[PDB]
Amino acid sequence: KIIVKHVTVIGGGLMGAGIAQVAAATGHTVVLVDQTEDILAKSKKGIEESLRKVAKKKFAENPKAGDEFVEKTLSTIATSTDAASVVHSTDLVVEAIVENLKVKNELFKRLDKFAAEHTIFASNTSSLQITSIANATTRQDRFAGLHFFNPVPVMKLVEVIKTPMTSQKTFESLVDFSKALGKHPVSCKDTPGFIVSRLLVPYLMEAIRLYERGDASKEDIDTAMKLGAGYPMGPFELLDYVGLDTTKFIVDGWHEMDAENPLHQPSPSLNKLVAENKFGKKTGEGFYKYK
Amino acid sequence: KIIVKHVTVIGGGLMGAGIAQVAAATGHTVVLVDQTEDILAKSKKGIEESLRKVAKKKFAENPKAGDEFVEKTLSTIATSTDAASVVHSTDLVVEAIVENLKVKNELFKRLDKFAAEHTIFASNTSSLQITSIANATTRQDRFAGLHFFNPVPVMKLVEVIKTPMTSQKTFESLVDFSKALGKHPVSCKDTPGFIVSRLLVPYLMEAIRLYERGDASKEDIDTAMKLGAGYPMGPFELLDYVGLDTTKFIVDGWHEMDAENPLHQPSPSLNKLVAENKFGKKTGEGFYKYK
Ligand SMILES: CC(=O)CC(=O)SCCNC(=O)CCNC(=O)[C@H](O)C(C)(C)COP(=O)(O)OP(=O)(O)OC[C@H]1O[C@@H](n2cnc3c(N)ncnc32)[C@H](O)[C@@H]1OP(=O)(O)O
Ligand SMILES: CC(=O)CC(=O)SCCNC(=O)CCNC(=O)[C@H](O)C(C)(C)COP(=O)(O)OP(=O)(O)OC[C@H]1O[C@@H](n2cnc3c(N)ncnc32)[C@H](O)[C@@H]1OP(=O)(O)O
Ligand SMILES: NC(=O)c1ccc[n+]([C@@H]2O[C@H](COP(=O)([O-])OP(=O)(O)OC[C@H]3O[C@@H](n4cnc5c(N)ncnc54)[C@H](O)[C@@H]3O)[C@@H](O)[C@H]2O)c1
Ligand SMILES: NC(=O)c1ccc[n+]([C@@H]2O[C@H](COP(=O)([O-])OP(=O)(O)OC[C@H]3O[C@@H](n4cnc5c(N)ncnc54)[C@H](O)[C@@H]3O)[C@@H](O)[C@H]2O)c1
Repeated sequence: KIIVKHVTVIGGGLMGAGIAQVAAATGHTVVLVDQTEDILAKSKKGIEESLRKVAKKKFAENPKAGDEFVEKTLSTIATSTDAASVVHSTDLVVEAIVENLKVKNELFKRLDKFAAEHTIFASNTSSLQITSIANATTRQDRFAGLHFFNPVPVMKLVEVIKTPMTSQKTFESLVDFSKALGKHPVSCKDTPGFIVSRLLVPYLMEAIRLYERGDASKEDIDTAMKLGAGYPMGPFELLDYVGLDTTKFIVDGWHEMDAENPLHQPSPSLNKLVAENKFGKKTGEGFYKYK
Repeated sequence: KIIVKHVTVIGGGLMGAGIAQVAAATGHTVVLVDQTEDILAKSKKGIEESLRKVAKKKFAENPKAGDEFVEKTLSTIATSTDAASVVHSTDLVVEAIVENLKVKNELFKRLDKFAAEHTIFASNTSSLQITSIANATTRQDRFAGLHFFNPVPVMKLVEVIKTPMTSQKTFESLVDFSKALGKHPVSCKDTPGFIVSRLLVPYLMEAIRLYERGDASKEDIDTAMKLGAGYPMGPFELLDYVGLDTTKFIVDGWHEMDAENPLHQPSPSLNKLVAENKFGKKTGEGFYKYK
């Protein structure tokens, strides 16, 4: 029954940075890891811009206590370009790297041999089998799924995924952590896409196909879903927000797992934007352009 | 270009009642039609109850203004059990009856006989091809789709659908009418489900399949979609809200136009609830139980 205090987050992208932010904002020590020192600097800078907003809401009439919160949270976030030299002693490792099974497995097979025994390994994957990633180590009882939602500082949901090997103890800890993070945990079975993604991704593709079919423009499709279904964002806005590259990897993943399923049929327009390095908000341009 | 002023709304259910309510609230002469006098009585009663919730808000600080808004609106709504007696002097007929092609054409074939020459016909259908419905008359140039969203008094979207035969003059009148209702009209191609239904319904079916499979529960699936995607309602809360009968009808229609399509595969759980007459909130029970 380990209490999570020291957290290691691998990947300082859209999800990783946010996870680190929230983890730090709620009094946990965090070590954010990524490829280069430039990347980290960018992630850390992003986490700050995100904290300024969270600032106006918790400390509006208090500018002094405003900076305090921001400085302290950034301070509780250490950075490193070497995972192995950080996970030697950590309470939990939350992986948030490229959506690719092979790459994730290699990373965990490696860290498994460095991290202390009590350490717990968690994948924030959107569409992969926790069991498949977990069986890349010899710590499956301490391996599980811990899925966050973009933007991590806003979305309250966290899907805690147990594999048939995950221990109750591992589970409970991750549950407590989720609540310590001020999030709402929901235990899910280890099925592709879990809940939210299994239902949101297929829907996002369809909206693309409706566009590819020639029946409507992206703008009207977005307007329609927001004013008609009350959705926060149109399906194309959301795609761009989440990242076209990430969406593609998810879909290509499910496609291999079952090519006959017409619901995993990859999109030409999506693949073309990715091949042109237009991943949405990330690169400054996806279906839409951003300044 | 006719200026829609008098509107005959056929169907005093979830949509019709709302369509007549909004039209009334916006200074349009309305006639609400339904099968029996009792049914119309409950409808009118519902619109009144709905009008006050709106009063309590939109006029919270002015009771008189609220009272007058309620009375004045209910006052513009007349009831008749036979639309054929009313259409000869109406500007627009917005049909909002059971989702059934046969039964919709029947109604329109009849009305086409009694309606004034300038009268525009509009179906609020969610899944059927307007061209089909329109071909039961010889008024195709004055026939079109005007799709609203539940609940009508809140949702701002209105899909205005032209068939290849709809006249520009007819289209503009509907757009002007949509705007007069305080809505945001979106011109859509006459294709199954237009925009929103075409994207939303298949998703709702997937949420159902996720459940029948045993992967998760309805409650967690709803929590998951709300907290993770920001949706106003979980899929099951929404199915019950919309009506399981209507939903089932929507899917069966599509399932027959493309039996193999996995998107429109019928649901055992949904069919069984419909058969047991549990259509959702309107019947006091659907996937969930209400008061
Ligand atoms: C295939 C097809 O069939 C096509 C379709 O139409 S698909 C269905 C489309 N509609 C949707 O997807 C529904 C999604 N849900 C929603 O957007 C929202 O939950 C909602 C519009 C129903 C409102 O929910 P809500 O915000 O929680 O309101 P609720 O808490 O229910 O009621 C309180 C407020 O809502 C309003 N309200 C809710 N239902 C209302 C109604 N029937 N009439 C008038 N007002 C209503 C009140 O005026 C009230 O005002 P305040 O905010 O100032 O307090
Ligand atoms: C791929 C997978 O496997 C799983 C995934 O994650 S799927 C994607 C999951 N996420 C969603 O579905 C995205 C849907 N979109 C949303 O829910 C909403 O658009 C949203 C939460 C981003 C808010 O957007 P919005 O409605 O346009 O409002 P916005 O003005 O942008 O923000 C609203 C509030 O949140 C804050 N905010 C938004 N983004 C923020 C961030 N990155 N950090 C901290 N605060 C933020 C704002 O300061 C604002 O606060 P106030 O209202 O008090 O002033
Ligand atoms: N985009 C979303 O909204 C969203 C939400 C939930 C989960 N996910 C999932 O979370 C993961 C994170 O996606 P993301 O949006 O943050 O993508 P991202 O591209 O923004 O972030 C990934 C980060 O991984 C880093 N990285 C790659 N290989 C690495 C390695 N070996 N060691 C350290 N860092 C490495 C990259 O430099 C990058 O900064 C994916 O598996 C995705 O399916 C995405
Ligand atoms: N349920 C929704 O939320 C929703 C949203 C948008 C559009 N729609 C579409 O709008 C239509 C309206 O559905 P609804 O939710 O109001 O259903 P409903 O079951 O609540 O209302 C239907 C009404 O039609 C009446 N009716 C049935 N046959 C009739 C006939 N021959 N002549 C006159 N009246 C008749 C019934 O007495 C009832 O009051 C359907 O075509 C549906 O596809 C439904």
